[PDB]
Amino acid sequence: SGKRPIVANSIQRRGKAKREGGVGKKTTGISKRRQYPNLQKVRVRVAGQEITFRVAASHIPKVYELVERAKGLRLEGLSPKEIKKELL
Amino acid sequence: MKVILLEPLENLGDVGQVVDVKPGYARNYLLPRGLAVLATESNLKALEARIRAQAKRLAERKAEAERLKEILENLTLTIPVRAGETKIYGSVTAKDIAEALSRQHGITIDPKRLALEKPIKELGEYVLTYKPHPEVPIQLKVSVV
Amino acid sequence: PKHGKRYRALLEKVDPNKVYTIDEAARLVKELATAKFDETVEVHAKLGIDPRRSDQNVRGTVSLPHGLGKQVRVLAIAKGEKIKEAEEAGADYVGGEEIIQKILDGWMDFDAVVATPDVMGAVGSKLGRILGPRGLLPNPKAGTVGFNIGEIIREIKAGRIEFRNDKTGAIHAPVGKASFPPEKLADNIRAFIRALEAHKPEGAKGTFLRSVYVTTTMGPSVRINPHS
RNA sequence: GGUGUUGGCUCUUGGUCGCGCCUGCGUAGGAUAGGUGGGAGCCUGUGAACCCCCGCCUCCGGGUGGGGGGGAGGCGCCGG
RNA sequence: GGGGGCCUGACUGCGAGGCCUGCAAGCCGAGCAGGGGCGAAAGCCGGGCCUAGUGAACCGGUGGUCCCGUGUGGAAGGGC
RNA sequence: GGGUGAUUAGCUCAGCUGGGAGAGCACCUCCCUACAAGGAGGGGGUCGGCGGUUCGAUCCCGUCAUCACCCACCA
Ligand SMILES: [Mg+2]
Ligand SMILES: [Mg+2]
Ligand SMILES: [Mg+2]
Ligand SMILES: [Mg+2]
Ligand SMILES: [Mg+2]
Repeated sequence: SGKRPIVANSIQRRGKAKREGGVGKKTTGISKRRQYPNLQKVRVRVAGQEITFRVAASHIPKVYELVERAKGLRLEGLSPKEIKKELL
Repeated sequence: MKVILLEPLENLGDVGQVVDVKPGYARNYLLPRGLAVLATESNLKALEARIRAQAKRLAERKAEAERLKEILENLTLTIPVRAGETKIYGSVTAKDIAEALSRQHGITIDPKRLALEKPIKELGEYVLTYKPHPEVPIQLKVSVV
Repeated sequence: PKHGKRYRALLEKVDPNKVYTIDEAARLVKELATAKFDETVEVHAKLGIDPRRSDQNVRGTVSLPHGLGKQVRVLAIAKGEKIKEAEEAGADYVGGEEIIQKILDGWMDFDAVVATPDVMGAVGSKLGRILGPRGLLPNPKAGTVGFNIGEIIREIKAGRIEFRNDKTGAIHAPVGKASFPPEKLADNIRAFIRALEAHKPEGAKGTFLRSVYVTTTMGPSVRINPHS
């Protein structure tokens, strides 16, 4: 899946081919192909433990925004999975 | 990436000079290893208010001496103590020097904040070097009889 | 000996790479040069092209308000009623084809062409290769155009200028003369480029601009900033 | 192949475009005269010529320069 | 049909009337104006003695054109 | 079309970043040997034609021509 604050995902939008022209005429060749985001894991600490983020390179620092936001936040309770969920 | 550091790494500058670095250099290094901070508008004027404090703090702790420097030096200090007539019987201690202000001149000054490595055992209108802050050296007039 | 020590001179008092204002700056350019008893303009400027591409040979002529000054002798060559209608000034005491061997062995002191392509079969044989690249060959666009030559040997007193751009852009305004007031050294750079901006080369990927400098026969150098 | 994931340190190499610099070799002709355009003065008494070091190229012939106490003349016209 | 001279009518704007024929085509053509060639003039010249030597339409290049040109003025594209 | 390249004797071919076209095989003969190795002479060339710069071009430059390789634009 895509997931994460990007709220991004894959799209099937068409990929086609056209042998050039413009000063004469341009060809055709179609097909349907998949487009994917640039999602990568993201390590981060948050005081205790680490936690990964399958987020896209568009909104990477949003985590570092999110982290730098979670200053005075009741962050612990022994709940690492629960922390990510609580990350806004 | 505009970020400020707090350990002067002589490759990107001394503490205080924000620097643009490659994001990876900041993503997988600095902040995790407690070397720098993401200087956001929030974390700008945050610590920018800090430097607006200590740099201005040295005023209610600095001039507070000068409002007493050119005032305290315009006075004596007399410690009447029975003693010999060329060397004191006993001694006079900085710890005890302070309360001499309390039993006559009614001022509260700190002991060990006073230059006196050893106690004085002989008399004479002697003059000491009090410290209210390691910046405004004030010389203190004392006397024993 | 070496190179001279006065060359390390006037430039320290010119500020090379700057502005000057060209026109009103020529007035102290007058005290920049201080050459002999003369001065020239020297524009040059190298094109942004190639010596080849067919034969962009390029020829032309210039105007020039006042003129030149001294002499080129002219002398010229023809046969019939040619110099007959052309001997009030630049030309005098020609003769005919019983003299050209004074080019060979008689009188050696010649310059300037005018004339008319009427006997090319003989000079294209005797002086058809061993003279020309000095700046000759009767040619057309060079002071050798039929009966129109009638308005040419007095046009020397106006303009010459051989548009030989060659491999090096070249061109060279040589009419200053120093003591010809400074006016004859102030109001002609524009009327120079106006004739230089003429039958330029056609089809070229680049600029038609370089250096210009405007220097004398032995004046300063180092750029100027060409525009006006 | 390019780019984001992707970060620190360093050695070198090619090119492009300006600048400051090294050259430019048939015979003839002092001589090793790239090109074009002017050009008669140019330099010199804030310094030249006959004399020591060095560098670069080099066609062994020299061409080009930073250097020495010396201190009045040397190249260009033109010829060929 | 074979030679010589002067020429560019292998013009422009039209074009009655007709051969053939399903359509599209194809083919001949007197007559006029602008301007010209030849000939003293009558006159002829809208390619070649003729019948074969060719390609609808769509798309696009090049040159002109009182044209259209998106709120308006240029511009871009289109149109003849 | 766009650009890299050739091409010179009969032949497989050099010329050097410009300066009288040449080494081999083949052809004629003369030699020492009778053959065939091997030498000496001479002939042999439109440097693929056409041009431009150049005092001067096998070489510098631009179209042709016959190829070869690569990328299409053909309604
Ligand atoms: Mg997915
Ligand atoms: Mg197009
Ligand atoms: Mg003349
Ligand atoms: Mg003028
Ligand atoms: Mg890659």
